Amino acid sequence: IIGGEFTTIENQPWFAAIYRRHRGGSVTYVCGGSLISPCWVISATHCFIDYPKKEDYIVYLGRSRLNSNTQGEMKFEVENLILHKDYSADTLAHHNDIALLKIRSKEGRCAQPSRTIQTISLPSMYNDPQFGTSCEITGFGKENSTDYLYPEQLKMTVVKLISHRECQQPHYYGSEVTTKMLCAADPQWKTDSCQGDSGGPLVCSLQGRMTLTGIVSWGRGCALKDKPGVYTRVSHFLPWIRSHTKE
Ligand SMILES: *[C@@H](O)[C@H](CCCN=C(N)N)NC(=O)[C@H](C)NC(=O)[C@@H](CO)NS(=O)(=O)CCc1ccccc1
Repeated sequence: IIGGEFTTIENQPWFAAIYRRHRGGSVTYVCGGSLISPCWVISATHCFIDYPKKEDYIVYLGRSRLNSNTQGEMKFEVENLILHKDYSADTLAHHNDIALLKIRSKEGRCAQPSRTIQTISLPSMYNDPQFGTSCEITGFGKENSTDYLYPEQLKMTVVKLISHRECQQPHYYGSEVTTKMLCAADPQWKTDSCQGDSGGPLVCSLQGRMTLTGIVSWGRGCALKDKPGVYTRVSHFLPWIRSHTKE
């Protein structure tokens, strides 16, 4: 997160931190995610496409720091890693960048709700907030494009939803952005998500209810003028989500 401010997991209870195990014992951060149900975390396919082995991932819930423990946190293994079959990456655009992770603890249980562990709601069929609406993003990603390390404390920021017409302008993304993607940026171009924030939640208040409207996917640079962040439009994926979460 470029700009914005530090926050705690108490203010973002649906946030999931996803790491990958390496040969030796080293564990690095991969992407963020969101708990949409006790046993399910939703993220982005591009995070796991190069290493589709469910046994290498560790999912954390109730975590505020990158490399230390938080009272109340819970560790989970990945029971099932579901990637979207139509995922593809062009010059800039990442299509169908959505994924589901089924979680289970060592005792074979799913998540137990608490002050630091809650689920986030899904949108209704093709029901998105009006453009120009303020939404929040959360993540452990870069604070500046020049950084190579990630901040130790979780961060958050607020950005405005941009319309498809505007995002499709020549100086923006042109025809590279589709109807299955959402553009969001700061009107002043000071704050934005960046590398390390992928898979995380784009949360908007829709009719008094916090809703998972987007998933951090891509963008040209970070916080560059006329180059908004692009998010996977969750509302256009409800059928795919429901079919893979049954049994
Ligand atoms: C998470 O993996 C990350 C989130 C990007 C968020 N960006 C915003 N502007 N909000 N996504 C990626 O890194 C994806 C996989 N790739 C890209 O975003 C690539 C291709 O679109 N974009 S880039 O312009 O080649 C990223 C590299 C870069 C270049 C210059 C300065 C900063 C970053």
